[PDB]
Amino acid sequence: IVGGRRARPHAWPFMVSLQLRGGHFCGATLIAPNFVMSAAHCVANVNVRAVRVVLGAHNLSRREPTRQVFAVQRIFENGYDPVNLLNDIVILQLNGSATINANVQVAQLPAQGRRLGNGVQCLAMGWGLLGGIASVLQELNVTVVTSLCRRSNVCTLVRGRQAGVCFGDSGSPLVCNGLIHGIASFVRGGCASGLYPDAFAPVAQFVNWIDSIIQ
Ligand SMILES: *[C@@H]1O[C@H](CO[C@@H]2O[C@@H](C)[C@@H](O)[C@@H](O)[C@@H]2O)[C@@H](O[C@@H]2O[C@H](CO)[C@@H](O)[C@H](O)[C@H]2NC(C)=O)[C@H](O)[C@H]1NC(C)=O
Ligand SMILES: Cc1noc(C)c1-c1cc(C(=O)NCc2ccc(S(C)(=O)=O)cc2)c(=O)n(-c2cccc(Cl)c2)c1C
Ligand SMILES: [Cl-]
Ligand SMILES: [Cl-]
Ligand SMILES: [Cl-]
Repeated sequence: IVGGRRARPHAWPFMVSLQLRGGHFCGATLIAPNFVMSAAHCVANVNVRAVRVVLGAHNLSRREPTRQVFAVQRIFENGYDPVNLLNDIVILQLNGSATINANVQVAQLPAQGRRLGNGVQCLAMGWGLLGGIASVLQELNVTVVTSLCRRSNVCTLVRGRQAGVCFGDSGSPLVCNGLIHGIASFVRGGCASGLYPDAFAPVAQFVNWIDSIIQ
């Protein structure tokens, strides 16, 4: 996240770090005790057997006993298209089930088909590049825009300065009005261009599918 701020510790208890031999590579969102959702591009070409799913994290540089760590048992796909960067969503089934507590909570999702208007105020977040990789979870106020955005995405733009998501924020939730409406998918013009909005997989278009998998 470029131009954001440190989150209060454990402010976003559904926020997940996907890791490979102890190194963050993507965000995800806890959507049931034994499932997270992230971007399909996050696990393209990746050794899924090596992926660790880290719940209840705040500062990745620290040892944090609040953390719970799982392996990925299975992935569920929904028509990811890497050429057009469409349907950029995956569900990762965990090899066990999270202990749900203050620091580890399931996210709330929108209704299937909900579409955000121009002007909706959201929070983006993640441990991605700060302009290297963040140690402390970052959050950022953004505004939904339809200009320079396809109908098949939800896009956001920070007004009046250069700020936005960046590499390693891939897969992270966009929270609007308390609900997870986006999964960070792609940037154009480099991170924080101030020109192209950031694009997210539109979670509300995939809710019936998510529901069918997670119960
Ligand atoms: C910057 O964003 C914060 C947080 O955004 C809200 O909460 C997110 C989780 C998500 O649901 C967003 O869509 C929400 O807009 C805003 O914080 C709110 O601030 C008001 C006072 O302005 C306060 O009444 C609320 O309690 C705050 N909500 C939370 C959860 O902290 C803030 O207003 C945004 N600022 C701007 C200028 O956009
Ligand atoms: C690296 C990498 N490896 O696989 C992919 C996909 C990427 C990739 C490609 C891209 C990418 O290709 N971006 C350029 C781009 C140009 C044009 C269009 S389009 C379909 O609107 O004409 C989409 C994306 C990308 O943005 N990102 C990205 C970077 C920062 C944050 C986030 Cl959430 C994503 C990533 C990670
Ligand atoms: Cl790998
Ligand atoms: Cl709607
Ligand atoms: Cl580009």
